[PDB]
Amino acid sequence: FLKPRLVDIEQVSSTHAKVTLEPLERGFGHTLGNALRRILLSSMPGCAVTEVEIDGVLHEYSTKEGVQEDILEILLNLKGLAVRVQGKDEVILTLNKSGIGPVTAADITHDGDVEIVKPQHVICHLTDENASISMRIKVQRGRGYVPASTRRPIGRLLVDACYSPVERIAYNVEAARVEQRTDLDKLVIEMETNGTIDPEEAIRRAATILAEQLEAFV
Amino acid sequence: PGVLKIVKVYLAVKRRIQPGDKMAGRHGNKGVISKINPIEDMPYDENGTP
Repeated sequence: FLKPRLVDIEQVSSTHAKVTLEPLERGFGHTLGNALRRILLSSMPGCAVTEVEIDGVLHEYSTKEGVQEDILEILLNLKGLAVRVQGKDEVILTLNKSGIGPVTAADITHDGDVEIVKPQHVICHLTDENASISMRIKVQRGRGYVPASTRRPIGRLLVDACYSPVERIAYNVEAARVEQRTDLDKLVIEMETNGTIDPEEAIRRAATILAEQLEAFV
Repeated sequence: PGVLKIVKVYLAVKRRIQPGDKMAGRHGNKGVISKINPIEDMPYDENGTP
């Protein structure tokens, strides 16, 4: 028998990459591929915002003088923030911009662990020289899709959590060029991440989840 | 005549998609949503987009 090993992990772009498992035997290629696609797509640790606390606004369906968007638009934009933390789960950020100009993820005061991978993400647009916006974004780890309905002060606004560092996984079993033994194939897996997870770590973690779940009937 | 003051309070909910909500098209094809299938179980084309 032959046991696959990671050989080449290329990164065409910062979001999507291509992992390769070279020495896969006949049959096990597709079997490994489908399982490693489902596990990768469904269960993978990731960080996303959970609670946002603006300075002046009270509820979600309320405008704010100085911001070109409703608070609902700001919350929706905040939901799609690619934040990678290194340490504790609950970490609270702070944004403070005053002046006409599109606020971005760079304006968020970075701490020693949190590092925003996309500094150009636009949150809101200030349209006056005498306007100011301040928020307290709480970012916590998670797994899967946790709505805001299942999960107290009037100021606090709840935003649905979408912890998923993987967006699009597509594999393709190609016939390997291993000359000594024929019928061998390689498994090329392409993963479109959001910029928080590393392809090698994600692949390894999915494989280990499969391994732990395999210990039941063994 | 006879009332002193009235108070009106407005409540706002955010309904989402639930199994049973009718969702039809423009041409005339109608039908309720049956099951919210997870993304991984939905059919995916060659490029991977489900």
